[PDB]
Amino acid sequence: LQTILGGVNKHSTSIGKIWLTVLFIFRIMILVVAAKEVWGDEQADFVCNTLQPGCKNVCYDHYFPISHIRLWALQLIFVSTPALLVAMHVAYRRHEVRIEGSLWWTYTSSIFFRVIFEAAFMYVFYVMYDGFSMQRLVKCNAWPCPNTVDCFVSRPTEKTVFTVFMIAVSGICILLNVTELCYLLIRYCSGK
Amino acid sequence: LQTILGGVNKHSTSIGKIWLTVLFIFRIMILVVAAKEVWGDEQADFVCNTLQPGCKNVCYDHYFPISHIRLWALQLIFVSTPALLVAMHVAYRRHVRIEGSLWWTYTSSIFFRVIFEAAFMYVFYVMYDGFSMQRLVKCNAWPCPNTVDCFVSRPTEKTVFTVFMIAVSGICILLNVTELCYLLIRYCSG
Amino acid sequence: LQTILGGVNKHSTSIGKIWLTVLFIFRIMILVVAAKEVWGDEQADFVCNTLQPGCKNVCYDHYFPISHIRLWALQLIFVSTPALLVAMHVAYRRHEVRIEGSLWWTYTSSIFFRVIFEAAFMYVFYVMYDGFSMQRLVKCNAWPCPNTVDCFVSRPTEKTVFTVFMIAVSGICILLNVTELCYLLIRYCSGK
Amino acid sequence: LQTILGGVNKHSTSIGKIWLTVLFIFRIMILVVAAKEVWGDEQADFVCNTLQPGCKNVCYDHYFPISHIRLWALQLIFVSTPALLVAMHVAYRRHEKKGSLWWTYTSSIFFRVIFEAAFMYVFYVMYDGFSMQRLVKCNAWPCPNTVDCFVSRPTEKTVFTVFMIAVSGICILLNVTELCYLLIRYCSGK
Amino acid sequence: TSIGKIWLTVLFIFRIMILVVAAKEVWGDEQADFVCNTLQPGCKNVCYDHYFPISHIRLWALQLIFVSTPALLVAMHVAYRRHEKKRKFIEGSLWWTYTSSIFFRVIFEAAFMYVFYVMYDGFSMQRLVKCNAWPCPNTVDCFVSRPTEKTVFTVFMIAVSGICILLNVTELCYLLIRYCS
Amino acid sequence: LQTILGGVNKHSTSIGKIWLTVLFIFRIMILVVAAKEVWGDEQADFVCNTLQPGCKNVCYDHYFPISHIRLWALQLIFVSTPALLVAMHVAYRRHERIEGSLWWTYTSSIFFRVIFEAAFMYVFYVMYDGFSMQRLVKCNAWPCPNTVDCFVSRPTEKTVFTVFMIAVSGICILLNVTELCYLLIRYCSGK
Repeated sequence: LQTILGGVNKHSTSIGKIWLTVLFIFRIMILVVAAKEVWGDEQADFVCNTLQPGCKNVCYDHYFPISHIRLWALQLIFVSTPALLVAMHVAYRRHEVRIEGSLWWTYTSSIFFRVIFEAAFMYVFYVMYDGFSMQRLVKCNAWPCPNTVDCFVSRPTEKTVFTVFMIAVSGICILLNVTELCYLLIRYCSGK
Repeated sequence: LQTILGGVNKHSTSIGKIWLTVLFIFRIMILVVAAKEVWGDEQADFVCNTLQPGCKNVCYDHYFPISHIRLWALQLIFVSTPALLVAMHVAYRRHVRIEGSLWWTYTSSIFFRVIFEAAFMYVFYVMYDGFSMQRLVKCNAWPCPNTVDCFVSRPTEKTVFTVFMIAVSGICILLNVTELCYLLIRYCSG
Repeated sequence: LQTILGGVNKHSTSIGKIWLTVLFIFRIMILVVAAKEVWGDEQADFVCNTLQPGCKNVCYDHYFPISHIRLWALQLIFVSTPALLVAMHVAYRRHEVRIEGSLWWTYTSSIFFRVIFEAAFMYVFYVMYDGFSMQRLVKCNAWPCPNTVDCFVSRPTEKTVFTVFMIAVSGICILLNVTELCYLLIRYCSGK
Repeated sequence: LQTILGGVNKHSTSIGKIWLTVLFIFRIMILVVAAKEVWGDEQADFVCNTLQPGCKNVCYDHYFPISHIRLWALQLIFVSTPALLVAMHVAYRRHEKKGSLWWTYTSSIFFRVIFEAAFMYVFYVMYDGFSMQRLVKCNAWPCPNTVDCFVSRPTEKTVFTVFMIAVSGICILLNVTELCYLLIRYCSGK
Repeated sequence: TSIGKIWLTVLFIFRIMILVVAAKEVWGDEQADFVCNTLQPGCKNVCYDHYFPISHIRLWALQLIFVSTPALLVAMHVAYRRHEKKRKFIEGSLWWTYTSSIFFRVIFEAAFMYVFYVMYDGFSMQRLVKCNAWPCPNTVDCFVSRPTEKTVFTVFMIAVSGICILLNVTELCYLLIRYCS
Repeated sequence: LQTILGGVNKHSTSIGKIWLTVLFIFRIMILVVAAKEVWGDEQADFVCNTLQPGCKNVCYDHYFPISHIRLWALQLIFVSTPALLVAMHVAYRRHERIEGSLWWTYTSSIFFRVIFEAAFMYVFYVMYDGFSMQRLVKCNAWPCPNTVDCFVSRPTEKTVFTVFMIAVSGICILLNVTELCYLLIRYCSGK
């Protein structure tokens, strides 16, 4: 683990070291050591005021098609890949940190992909969960529930706090990446 | 784990680097980090509208003869085996260019991976009549009286991860197929 | 773990190594060895005297918007971040423990940030939980609970003991950090 | 992990290295990462159609005197012991100096065949075959007359049982092959 | 000797191996599925406590810890004497220590083996336990979880423990044969 | 882990290595491999003969204000702290027999270990009125009506492990005290 952090650390620019702390210290550690157990009882303590068998199963599924923690884990995997794909290609090309030559296209594309992956996952969070605040009460009318059934979410306030934290840090990583693009564009295209 | 990956990563060709990345970061990490706890309550939260004792047991067993995550773990072990068999056999002969007797092993090893990957993709489709999980399963196996209604836990999340794994597996098939294109053009056309 | 502790402790001053012992041995170890499993049944054995569905969910959420251990985990991440940020920037300059030059500004700011983070989290603990004692009984009247219902907290006394222990150690870490600022401000501002 | 596997790998014959992969990657991995959790709810989800207290306890105990995964773990420990003994004895033999190897190596292979066959035999006799039934009928005290009990995940347990039995049979053939190679050179080679 | 290191350490690793990867999960549900035919609150708590004052696996864990110490105490005494002599520079004494540690291991192995027999009046676990401790009214029938699997692992641990007694005794008599001769 | 164990093992006196083996193999290993699973169901299997909601919660809290394993975990951290702090203070001077300035720190570290062990042993006695756990506790705290009967989980096993930890701690106190005599007899002879 130290080698992986050190290996990525030694092959990054000035801001590329700041970006690595924001990813490991906050996105990963908070997801692992603080937020994973907040969502542990997400369906166990989902409570619906009904006597209909199977009503709770389909109402929880309707309102949480994918868990927040599963969405964040997918985002972290998608974002860490370009940062390490450029390293694996570097080892291959070297076998056969300033930016020059062919590495310029790979590094710039990797920065571009992370911005796209960041914004896409942030947009999925907003659209799917119609905001970043979790409600105490959800009203569900999917079959087999009769009419509209009241259901109550487990730990809505604590999940809102961690949702705001994850979204805000993701926005910071967006700003740090578009800034790095500006520096590369100034040095290369505006440098001419 | 880091040492094991380093051995496989070093002894690979140009495409084999991309294939190794797709295998570890996607097949393994999603299965371990994100998919494993989705299937945690597959039978605990399986709910059947009945009063018949034992009806839930036979009904869950009918519609899920093997879990999705258990089927994916078997696929990973079978796919990862030819890669490590090549390394073990190569180290034995010592006691990346492809030439000599190692050519027959490498070409065969990739061929097995396509067979294993497509076979497990076929079993997924046949056993689960598609890649989309349903909310409701109807059930008439003994001792369930007539047809009973049963409800699946987290069907939408399970579909999302199923679609992801099938799509990534399809990518791995194409990468292995293109290897046989760059190996037969070197041999048959040369 | 040994390398990370070995890396941080080497690049530290006299008191700054005492501060590392109070952080690792007491804040981290108490949190993960003892305190974490004290809070494991926090909502499972939250008991409310009522027959209203969903009333337990909203009353627990009202009185524990975020768990104590989750608050402490976030505090430890924030407090330890400036120390590691200094280490990462130090390697940046060397590839490009007396305090001199421009390293003075980074070290002094890192100490200042840690005091602010420590006091902020200590302030949030007091405001959110109206003191450092956990009560046996909470009275809750949030919807959909009818009138006011009686709810009972799990292990309030053990949680009070660990809450006092964490606050006291955090206050000690504040005192050590303030002392270090006094030493540095003697050299520079009092020197003039 | 890497060191223990690496140590046993370096001191082995041509076939014996094929035996190492078929033991670790398949016996241990399927047992650890796929099969152990399948048996996790074996008694929790065991359901008996009765109102008699204590009837579920004795019926499960009657039909599962020892769990499949516990039986496989014991077999893996016993099968891997002769290889462990050889390495420990070989290190001691080197220290004493600071033919004989042939006798220990042949005997270790012999014990592995006996241990594999004995455990495979116990699986057959104890569970009257390799297929798990959905319904067991139990009349042990204190169950009144005969009660119906339902097994948890019988189909998934059958799939893994068939898998471990088949891999074990392959191991027996590999050890027999190595046993014949040594016999032909020494006894028939006179 | 050959039995002194190879056989004794392998049997020790075997006992640890059984305890962790096999035995621990067998006892994980000992009180959860302890079932008593009664309606008396607290009756199940005191009946389980009466018949299982300490769990089998917890007793085995104490055995393996106590059996390990005489060897470890020998190493500390041996290493300290060598280093202290080496630093000062900058057999006969060991023999009375080595034979003592072997003697202690026999004593510990037999003492724990005897405790197993007396505490559980045998090595076979029963399906049914009859309990009459307060507050249970009259005698209450209670049912043990997985008694057959627990008997199989008990036999495995006892038999391996008894072999270690014979191996330790064999080495002890071997030294005392030479010492007298 | 071997670095931590090796570090303390290397820098210790003749008796200081005996105290080290009785702390790891017995205090730590038994707390980790045997004791923590004994206390796992301490409140889940705590049973009270009542129909009053919340009565079980306050009765368990009254009679077990802090768990035995949590009290032991705190004691181990406090007892092991001075032994480590010697190394950190020693390594500080090294990169910048007992004699010199080390004599005052080592003697003080021994002194704190005895005080911490005695304080925690005293807390165990005062808080839990002896070292034997009872099967039945009578509780009358609000909201329990009158006095209710509550039954502890695994009281005999907990008593067995409680006796073992107290006995080993008393052995540790004697070992620390005997090292307080070897150091003091040398200076007393000098006086």
